[PDB]
Amino acid sequence: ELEALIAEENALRGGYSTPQTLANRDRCRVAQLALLDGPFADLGDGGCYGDLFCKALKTYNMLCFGIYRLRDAHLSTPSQCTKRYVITNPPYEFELVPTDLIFCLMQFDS
Amino acid sequence: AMTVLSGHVVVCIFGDVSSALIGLRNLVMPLRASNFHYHELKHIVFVGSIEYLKREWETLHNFPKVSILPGTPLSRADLRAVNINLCDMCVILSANQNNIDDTSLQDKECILASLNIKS
Repeated sequence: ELEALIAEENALRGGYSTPQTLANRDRCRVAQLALLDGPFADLGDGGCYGDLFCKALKTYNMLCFGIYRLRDAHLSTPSQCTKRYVITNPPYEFELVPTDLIFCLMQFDS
Repeated sequence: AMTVLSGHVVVCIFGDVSSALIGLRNLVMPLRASNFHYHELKHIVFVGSIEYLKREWETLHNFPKVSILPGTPLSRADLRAVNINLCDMCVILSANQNNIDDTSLQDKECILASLNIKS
């Protein structure tokens, strides 16, 4: 429908807010969450990815689908590199470190 | 859109400032012949680039009912403004034929305009 409107007018047309359009606002968005101080901080220190996924899905209806992990995290020696790489769909028994980011699809909240 | 046009002629032109002239007067003189009455004359609305149409206006400014809508024939808003559903005839003409090297692709804009209007 938006495609047809853009085809018709070659622009974006504003409009007043109606309950149908406000209900159309509720979607899911891509986000990254840290385990340093969030509600899942007690699980990021050695916990498995499966418990995090189950808790996020049951409580906040949050769909975790990947880990953004520091490159120099498996090394025992400390490092100053802040680069992170992507792990797509880790298994249930995949371990977690506190310096990790979680990809998620978060619901709209009002 | 404010004025109402019914039973008129809409000439869509794919012109350009550097394009070759096509001599639009040869289209207006048969439609402006003295054999017709003044009330029987059909209004002519040219839809296209104004840069091209300024180079042709020196031979069209002596005719009674001619109007210009600066725009693009492929835009549906311009076609809806001139009441394309009420016109007696829509004529699609192309002026950028020499630029295209391939001869079979010289009719892309006219075919696209025809399909856009038909839909």
